[PDB]
Amino acid sequence: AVPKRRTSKTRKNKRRTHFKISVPGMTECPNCGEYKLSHRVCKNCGSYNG
Amino acid sequence: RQTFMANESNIERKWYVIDAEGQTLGRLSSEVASILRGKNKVTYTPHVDTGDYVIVINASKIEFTGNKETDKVYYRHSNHPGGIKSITAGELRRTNPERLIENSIKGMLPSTRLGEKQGKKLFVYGGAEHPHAAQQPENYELR
Amino acid sequence: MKVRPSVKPICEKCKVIKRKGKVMVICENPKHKQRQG
Amino acid sequence: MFAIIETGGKQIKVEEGQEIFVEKLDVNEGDTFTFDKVLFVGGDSVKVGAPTVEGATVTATVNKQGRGKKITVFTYKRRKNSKRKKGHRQPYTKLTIDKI
Amino acid sequence: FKGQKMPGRMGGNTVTVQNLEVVQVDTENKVILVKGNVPGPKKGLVEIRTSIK
RNA sequence: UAACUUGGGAGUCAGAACAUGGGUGAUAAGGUCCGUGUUCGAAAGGGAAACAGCCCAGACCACCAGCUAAGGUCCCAAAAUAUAUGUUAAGUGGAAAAGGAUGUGGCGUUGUGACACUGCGCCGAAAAUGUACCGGGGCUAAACAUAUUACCGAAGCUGUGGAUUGUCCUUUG
RNA sequence: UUGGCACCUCGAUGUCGGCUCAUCGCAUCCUGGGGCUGUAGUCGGUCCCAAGGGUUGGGCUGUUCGCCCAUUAAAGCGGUA
RNA sequence: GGGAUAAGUGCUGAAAGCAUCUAAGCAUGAAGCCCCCCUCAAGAUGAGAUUUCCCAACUGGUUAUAAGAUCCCUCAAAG
Repeated sequence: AVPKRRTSKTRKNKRRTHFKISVPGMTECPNCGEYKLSHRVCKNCGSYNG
Repeated sequence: RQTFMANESNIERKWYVIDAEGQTLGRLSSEVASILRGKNKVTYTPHVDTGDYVIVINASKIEFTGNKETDKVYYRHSNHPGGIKSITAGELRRTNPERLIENSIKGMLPSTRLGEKQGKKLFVYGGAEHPHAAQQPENYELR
Repeated sequence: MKVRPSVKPICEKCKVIKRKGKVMVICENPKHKQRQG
Repeated sequence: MFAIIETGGKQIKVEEGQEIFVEKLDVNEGDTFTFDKVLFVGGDSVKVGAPTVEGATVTATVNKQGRGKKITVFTYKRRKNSKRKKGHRQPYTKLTIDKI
Repeated sequence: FKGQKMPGRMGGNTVTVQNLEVVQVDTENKVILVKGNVPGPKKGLVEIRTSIK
């Protein structure tokens, strides 16, 4: 089927309300100091210690 | 040029109570919708609700003229195919009089946002009692 | 009964009456029983 | 303490020291104009209302004389190529109210 | 119209089976035996009542 | 207050509804074809709920002024819970005939019964998504019929200001 | 239903019969309650109120209809382009 | 199985000395209506209720933290 009527740019931005993407869910490494991704291995420096 | 307009700062609202004993449904409903809508004040403005707060009691004691106790069916549809339901003024004056009164009066108010907000000024009670003692309910009578 | 839109006495004991607005004829022959004037 | 006068085919309720915008009088700038048609006076101390009142007639300055904001009168007929636009600015005079 | 029969999520509802029988009641295990088969999966909560009929 | 002639420039040749006089059709049709008038066409505003053609009435413009027309006055919704007298119990009002019938009132002739007009009601009266033939609530008067009083109600008319054309010359205003 | 008109649609509103899915009316086929029979009983006839639920499988034929075989409490009549 | 009913069946009862189920009154009477059975249901904005939990420190108020809930992770009777 075809759209019978173009979408007003208010309805477009209403539909795009939930199209946001979420944070990565990250923590501070207790060895690296830099940030890691929880339950993952520190890309920056070394081990996982779990 | 000059003509008064009431504000949210300007309006005061009084409470009233009125027995329905010996009353006819429509003859009470008219005189009460007038008070709810607030067109017995001198400072009537159309856009704000200068009405009052009305209490109705003894709603089990209203009357019906002629053969309306068994005639005068109330219909209502549930929006499901074949979902139409039916009741009678007899089976509602004794089963739920405080919705009989509500419907009768609320069909008399305009069907807008101000009217929706003015309909909830009405507090209907069967029997001669009401929990609204802390309001200083003034005693009105019809005419 | 006999529900017809013309109720009228057939014999002479058949007497015309009203019940609930409906016109009827009450008679002794139950054949003559009629309503809906 | 107010008075009801009638000036331009319209009654007006006026008090002492009030600005009024009336339609275009025949007076000039500054010069005072006294209304003769009074219909009511009262408010606070006396109450005289009659078919008309002879006396205590309002003495009022003539403050300004001008033209109101331009309304643009427009009217059209749909599917019939018939539209019309006029402009309009209604002349008025504003008076200050001295005495009643 | 409403109450149209279209595809959607199935099962899950609260369902009640009436007029079932109590085969046995085994104390020392707190178990009850019911003629038939009650709703829900295994490990699922069920509430018993005496039939209102 | 037009009429006519002489010239320049046209558009129009699919009309509609309603009221009335007809043909055709079936005393069908929002049918069709003629005469007659109006409205629409090319007409906005008030009323008929909404509703080109029905009723009132013809918008130069502005005003938070007044009187009214059709239509109305219990609430939605501005204005009579008006006044006097009567009718109607069916929610008739607020859809439909032949026919039926100790419904109810009026007047009338008859020797307690019978009839002649008669006003208003009853039955006849069954349809398709949802009450669903008062716009709704509601109404036994807020229905009906008659009769005086008021008031509401338009862009009508009047009031005040203004803009244009005209024609009298009160008096070039 | 067979029509009569020619009001909407010819810069496009897709026909019939089946299938899937239904839904509504009642002028009721079944079941429910009654009156009257020219109703002895089993069974009827015909009216009245009633729309809750139900209302089959095949042969032939594109077919609807229809005729037939076999059951069924019954194998309802219609609207919804 | 209760309540109110349709067509019908009446009792009492006059207007109409009588009779008359109706006008006042009083019953009875359907797979039908309203409950009873089963399910959703307080966004029911009329947003209901009941029990238990938490309830300080600085400046009109702010703050984070409390009870609690998640992020992330292992899953399935759920998807």
